[PDB]
Amino acid sequence: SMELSFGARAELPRIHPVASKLLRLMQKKETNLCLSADVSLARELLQLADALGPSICMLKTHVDILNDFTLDVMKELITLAKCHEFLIFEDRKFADIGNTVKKQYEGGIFKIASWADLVNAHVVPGSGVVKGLQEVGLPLHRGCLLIAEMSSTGSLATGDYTRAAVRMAEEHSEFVVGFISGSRVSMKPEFLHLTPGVQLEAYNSPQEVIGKRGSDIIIVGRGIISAADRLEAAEMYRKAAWEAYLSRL
Amino acid sequence: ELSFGARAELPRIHPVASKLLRLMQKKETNLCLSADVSLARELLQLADALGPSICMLKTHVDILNDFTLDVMKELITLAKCHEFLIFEDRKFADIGNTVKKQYEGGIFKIASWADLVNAHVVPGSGVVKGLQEVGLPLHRGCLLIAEMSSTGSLATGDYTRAAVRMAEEHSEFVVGFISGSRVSMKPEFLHLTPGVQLYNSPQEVIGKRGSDIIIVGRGIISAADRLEAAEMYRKAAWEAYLSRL
Repeated sequence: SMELSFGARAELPRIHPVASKLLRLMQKKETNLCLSADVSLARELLQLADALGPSICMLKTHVDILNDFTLDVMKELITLAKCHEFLIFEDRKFADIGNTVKKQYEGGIFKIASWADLVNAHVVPGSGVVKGLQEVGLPLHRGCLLIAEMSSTGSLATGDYTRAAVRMAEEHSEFVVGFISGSRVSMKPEFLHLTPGVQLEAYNSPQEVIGKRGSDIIIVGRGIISAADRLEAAEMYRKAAWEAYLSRL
Repeated sequence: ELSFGARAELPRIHPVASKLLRLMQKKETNLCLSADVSLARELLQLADALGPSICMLKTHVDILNDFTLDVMKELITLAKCHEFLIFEDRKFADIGNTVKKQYEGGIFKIASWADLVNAHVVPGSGVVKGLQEVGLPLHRGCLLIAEMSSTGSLATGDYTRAAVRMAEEHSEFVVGFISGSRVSMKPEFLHLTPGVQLYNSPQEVIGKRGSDIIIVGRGIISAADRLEAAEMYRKAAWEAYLSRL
């Protein structure tokens, strides 16, 4: 008779465990916010995670720009994720053949699969990209997001491409938990939709993204603003996005 | 139809492409080694032993369990001595400040040692635009992924045409394509073809379908005698090339 809450979706029979965990945290903390940690140093990453952890459901990392990466830094981040209750999403945009991405996900110096709840992939190589990641991620109970649409000028992720991304997700629903897209690309409530939003400040508003287009999670930049202003902004943004979610219910 | 040496002297040739084409002619090689190993020692041994047989060494730095930047500085010394380009097969796909930092910074410092990198076109020209801000001052080049070798690849039809257009629009930085066949008729662009072995034979790829450089991994890397294998592939690819002049 109506739209499903995040909590209701977390109980669906075919829900992915990582999706369910995420949905329950969103419901509990009343947050739709995925914070982008686009920083170059471990101190910046950990301090941002500590300060803004309470306001977010997810922290999006790029470990390959972290100048002083170590696995110990990642362990500290995981502790913050557990203490403040958010998932870690490594925005690596895996985009190679299956045999290569398997090693890039499990191996090298980053050991991404050992700490990242979620990673994402481009679907251009075909389903082998998902298959390779799944080989590593499934035994570790990880999830994956597929990039189905993009807001950038000249994006080729439209039409049949977007439909192909959705088909891939369905073919690998033991591992793929959702999409990064500008709007809903599937009616199946087990899939999460993450969508870019306007950055924090002291068509991309939470009201349009979450309220009108029905995305689940808004991806927000940290803003070029003070820490005091950032903390205040994060809470105002969280409330606005949450209210938008409630309005659609 | 045009020789590599002649293409090296074209007016609109990119300096990196010219450098590559001249060493290809000097060494009679159009072979790119896919150095798919997880240990720094294995990477350097392959580069030393097989450097003389190849025009290019293709790396995945993010698969090395024991990466350090000193490893890549030693790789540069081998590249300079044995005369080959270093191609980091990173398949960049982000845009803006992120892709710039992924190319220049973090632990890998890719732009400091890779002559060539590659980029996807799916996000639009933002990937190339970001990379170019870093790479152009450093006299680097880029390859665009126009087709892929994998089952279910979506890099077909209009996608492939978009890649070619993007290359033409960024010819100050883009020197060619990863593709299964010739996709541009402009001789200033190089074509590199993945998954070559023994349709994926050197003679088909280079001899009939018009690609320039074969990328070979397992056929050399897992061979009982790697140097013998490398020369075998080099000779096959080079003869395929001469066959079409």
